[PDB]
Amino acid sequence: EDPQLLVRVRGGQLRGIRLKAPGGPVSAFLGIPFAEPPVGSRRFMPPEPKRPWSGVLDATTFQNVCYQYVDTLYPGFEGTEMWNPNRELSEDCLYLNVWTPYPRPASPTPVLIWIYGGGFYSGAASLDVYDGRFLAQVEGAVLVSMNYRVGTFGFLALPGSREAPGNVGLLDQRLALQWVQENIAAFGGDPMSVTLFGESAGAASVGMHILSLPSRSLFHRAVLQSGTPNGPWATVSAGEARRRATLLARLVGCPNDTELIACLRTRPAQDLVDHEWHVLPQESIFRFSFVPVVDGDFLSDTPEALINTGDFQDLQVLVGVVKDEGSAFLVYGVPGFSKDNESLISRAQFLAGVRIGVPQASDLAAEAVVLHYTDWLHPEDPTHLRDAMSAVVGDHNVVCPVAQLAGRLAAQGARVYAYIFEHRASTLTWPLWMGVPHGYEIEFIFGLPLDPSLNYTTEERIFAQRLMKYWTNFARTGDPNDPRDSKSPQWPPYTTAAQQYVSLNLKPLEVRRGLRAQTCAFWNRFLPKLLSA
Amino acid sequence: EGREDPQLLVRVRGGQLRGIRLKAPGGPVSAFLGIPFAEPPVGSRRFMPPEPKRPWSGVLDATTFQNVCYQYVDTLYPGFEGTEMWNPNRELSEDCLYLNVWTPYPRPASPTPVLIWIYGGGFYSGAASLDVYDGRFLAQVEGAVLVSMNYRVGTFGFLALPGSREAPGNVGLLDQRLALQWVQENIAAFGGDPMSVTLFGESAGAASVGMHILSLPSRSLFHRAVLQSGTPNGPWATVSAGEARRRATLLARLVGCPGNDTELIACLRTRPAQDLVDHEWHVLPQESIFRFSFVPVVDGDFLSDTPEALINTGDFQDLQVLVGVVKDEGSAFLVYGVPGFSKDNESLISRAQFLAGVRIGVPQASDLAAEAVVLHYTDWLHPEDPTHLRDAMSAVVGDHNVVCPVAQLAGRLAAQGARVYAYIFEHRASTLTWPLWMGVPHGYEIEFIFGLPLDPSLNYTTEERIFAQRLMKYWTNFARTGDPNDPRDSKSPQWPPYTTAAQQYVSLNLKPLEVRRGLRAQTCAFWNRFLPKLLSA
Ligand SMILES: Nc1ccc2c(c1)c(-c1ccccc1)[n+](CCCCCCc1cn(CCNc3c4c(nc5ccccc35)CCCC4)nn1)c1cc(N)ccc21
Ligand SMILES: Nc1ccc2c(c1)c(-c1ccccc1)[n+](CCCCCCc1cn(CCNc3c4c(nc5ccccc35)CCCC4)nn1)c1cc(N)ccc21
Repeated sequence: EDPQLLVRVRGGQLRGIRLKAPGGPVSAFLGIPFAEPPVGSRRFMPPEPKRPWSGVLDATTFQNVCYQYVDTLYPGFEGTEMWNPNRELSEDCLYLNVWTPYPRPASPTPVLIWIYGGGFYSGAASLDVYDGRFLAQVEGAVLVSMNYRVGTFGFLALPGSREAPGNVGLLDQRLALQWVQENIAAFGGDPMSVTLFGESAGAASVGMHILSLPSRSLFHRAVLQSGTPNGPWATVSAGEARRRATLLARLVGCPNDTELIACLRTRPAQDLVDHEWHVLPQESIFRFSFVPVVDGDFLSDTPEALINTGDFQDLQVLVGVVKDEGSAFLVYGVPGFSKDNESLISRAQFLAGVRIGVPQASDLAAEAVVLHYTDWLHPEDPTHLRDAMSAVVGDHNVVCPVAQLAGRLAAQGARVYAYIFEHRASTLTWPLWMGVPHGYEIEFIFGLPLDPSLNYTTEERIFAQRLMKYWTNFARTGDPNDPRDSKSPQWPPYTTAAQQYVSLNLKPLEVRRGLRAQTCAFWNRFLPKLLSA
Repeated sequence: EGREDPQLLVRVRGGQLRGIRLKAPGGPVSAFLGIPFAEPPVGSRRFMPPEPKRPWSGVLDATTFQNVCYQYVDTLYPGFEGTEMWNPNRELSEDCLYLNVWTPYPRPASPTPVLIWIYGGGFYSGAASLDVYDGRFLAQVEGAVLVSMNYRVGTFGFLALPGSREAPGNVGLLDQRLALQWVQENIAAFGGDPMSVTLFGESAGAASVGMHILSLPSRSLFHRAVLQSGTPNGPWATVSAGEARRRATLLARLVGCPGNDTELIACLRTRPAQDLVDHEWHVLPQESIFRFSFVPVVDGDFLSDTPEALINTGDFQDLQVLVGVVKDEGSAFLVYGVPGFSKDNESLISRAQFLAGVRIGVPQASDLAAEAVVLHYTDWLHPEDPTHLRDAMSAVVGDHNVVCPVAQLAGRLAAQGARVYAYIFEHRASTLTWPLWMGVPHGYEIEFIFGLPLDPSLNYTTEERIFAQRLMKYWTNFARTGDPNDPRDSKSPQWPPYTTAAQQYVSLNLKPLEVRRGLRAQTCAFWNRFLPKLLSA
């Protein structure tokens, strides 16, 4: 029995497993319960802390993935399957995983806590792209990820009710955060040095933790990759959630809130997932049925209100986007798009595609979008029309909300660093026209190209190393710059005056100004005034 | 008759004229200045359509420019060449309907292509006698017959009670048409070809050329057209019948005229010319720049529908147009109403002065539209930078009034069978007295088209002299053939037609012709396609 793989946490003894990383061994503790399984009468309810256990809990293995929709658009295809559950689905899924160096760190080590994306309807901390072994081995980081409930199970809300208050998936994350505070020292983590990081919905989740006071004493720094609490998709109003929850009930035979919720709780999990999409108010892409709600509790006002009025002086934030935020979403509903062909679209297809990417837009607002995104020298050119449709979706959903947050945090005293990620993986299975799609930086940050068997290029393995350094340096210090590297160029902070950001690609850091400033002026300043009237 | 130059005696429908041998650098030219083409539109004829000049006995002396039509005289900068050069340089009179003819000397043995100039000045000012409109150079160097007319401006030209007998509107355009009919009947006496007549004009002159293109009775009087920095469509060149009624009535009220149209017009008639000029500007509905009180009216007669509708549905297969703009259409308008702007300092404005400037530059915008304008013109990297704000103000005014209205004239005419040629003029005169920040202001290419730099005593650079010769060649090549390109000249780069598919136009500067694509395509899609729709809802 290996003494390095035996840990005593607050609720009992754990046994981890030594994993092999290319440069040496790592200690992994997989599938640690941090909450009472949210099953039966606990469905839709806030999580409760996990009861103590006897003897030694087996923590050598990933545990169930929270019950969620499984993608079937391209069955067998790697570009989609890599996001699909890789363990058994179950409502019994409140488990976290910890990777540490081997042997366990000698002194307290910065902790990085990963929160997965998946539109708040999917994701798992067990996916191959979130593998913590590389960051633990190379940078000596303690890396943590938690499963948290998604779709109806994490976010179905009848706001104001006791038994479905909304946001329980965010409370799952928060409980994992407290678990880290209480237990990470046992693993050689420094609970005084926790950095959240996340992508897509995970990034929005990180942002929500920023904007919720009870979460604020559970971390120091945050990294938001391709997502934000503000923006069109990450939240819904109380009114809208009540509507969706009510409508879902109606669609599954149910039936006051109590009666309604009790009958929802009698329903098989797959019955809820079956009808999950039918509650969206409009035909759309980049919209999700069950997402955090503005409840006046976890979130005391809209993310927009909270970012305009917050005090962020104590905060360090790393934010960024990938080069092609919207391209991969187009094949999930926009007529004319497929991964299997070059998706050259007509102008008609372009206006039509816009009403789906900007579901809330009036005829005028949509016209405004089309006019601002048309290339007036070749208005009919099908490659630009395709690329523009992709940029409409990316800008509206990710880039401009990010610019807005970077914002914003900078204006209210936060230290902010921003990037755009422009390297396309040589191993990528989506077609070339999609460029560098939403989600495709993650493998680089986690250090997957260091696994010689995945055959990334040599250049990409160097690049992954640089990225792991920025992230862990940032975790360590709140500054992504290498504090011993006296040869340039430096990653400067994002400020509202200079709006400086960096491109992460194969070439050395390039400093740029304005994160599509002109385009985001439209989306953040003009579009809202236009929908108003 | 017989002691004077036998080569300066010509007869026209109205009688005998004596003109004058003028000196140009290359040699002599014949000029016939001050030829009456209409009965003086004075007295009971104020606001009425012009009546054809009645024949005279004896030899009319045609050796000097004649009266300028009654108009506002600029005073913002006394003694300053930049404003004075546009001010009247003969006496102000309602009796002002005269035209001018420059021909080679001796007059051409064979019928020569005719160029007809129509001056600009917002429809409230202008004169065919200004130094910058001097025909001698085109006449001498290009062998051109150049004709230019006075037409009535301000109230006298454009004050209208639409539907009435006594003030039908558009009479200043009718003055211009009467001069065109005069060229048809008489220009052969000077050795001009009435079957080869080109109109050309800048600013309001260009809009006038455009109205002639759009008005059927005018279409038989000329044969191509050149519009410099002006269009008949756009926010300033016309007014609805309703709005013209409103302005006439308000001005009537401001000069103490009180209720049908006959009394009202009779009382206006009545008023001293100077009193009308004194109150002209007071009828504008909002605080504004690039708006003028009395302009062509959509009467359902001269203009059968709005210019916008006429260019969308007209057939233009037989038409050849040269159109274009200068680099800085709006800059010189800013000193005439936008707080913060002056000719005597750098005009570095604040962000507040910009939002305030937009409401004046786009007087018709709701709050929403003005916000769109600001958003589209702010540089979001440096949103408070006073140089950019200054230059954006200029661009807003220039884009909205000239560049983008030109941009469709070109597009619509080309979509509908015209042969169109397009230019942006980018050379700043070395002699210019406006400040540097104003760049190449509205009106400042005319000088070069007319060949003024060929006058050695004017202090233009040698390259400017070559430059003017080129432009003159382009313009007269176009008059001559409908094609600015030199047929003979294999070497020199070619000026392609403007098409909807390729949107080609040329830079006119000291460098050889460079072909560019899309005339502010991205920005003009805002003003011509989006702004209107925003202004509805
Ligand atoms: N006929 C039906 C019935 C039910 C559902 C349907 C369709 C669909 C659907 C399938 C194909 C086309 C349109 C719609 N859907 C799917 C719509 C979801 C579309 C989002 C897919 C997407 C695409 N991307 C960008 C590229 N990278 C990723 C992904 C995926 N996940 C992630 C997660 C994190 C980061 C990146 C990433 C998953 C899919 C592929 C690419 N992110 N997310 C359902 C979903 C439900 N929750 C419930 C029911 C149904
Ligand atoms: N207090 C008063 C009283 C009466 C009038 C006043 C002001 C003004 C005014 C003057 C200064 C500032 C604001 C308003 N105005 C306004 C006149 C100013 C508007 C036009 C100025 C302008 C500026 N540009 C651009 C530069 N190039 C030119 C010009 C001018 N003319 C031309 C004509 C053709 C081509 C070019 C060109 C004239 C002046 C300066 C430059 N063109 N025109 C009046 C007008 C009237 N018809 C009657 C009365 C009054």
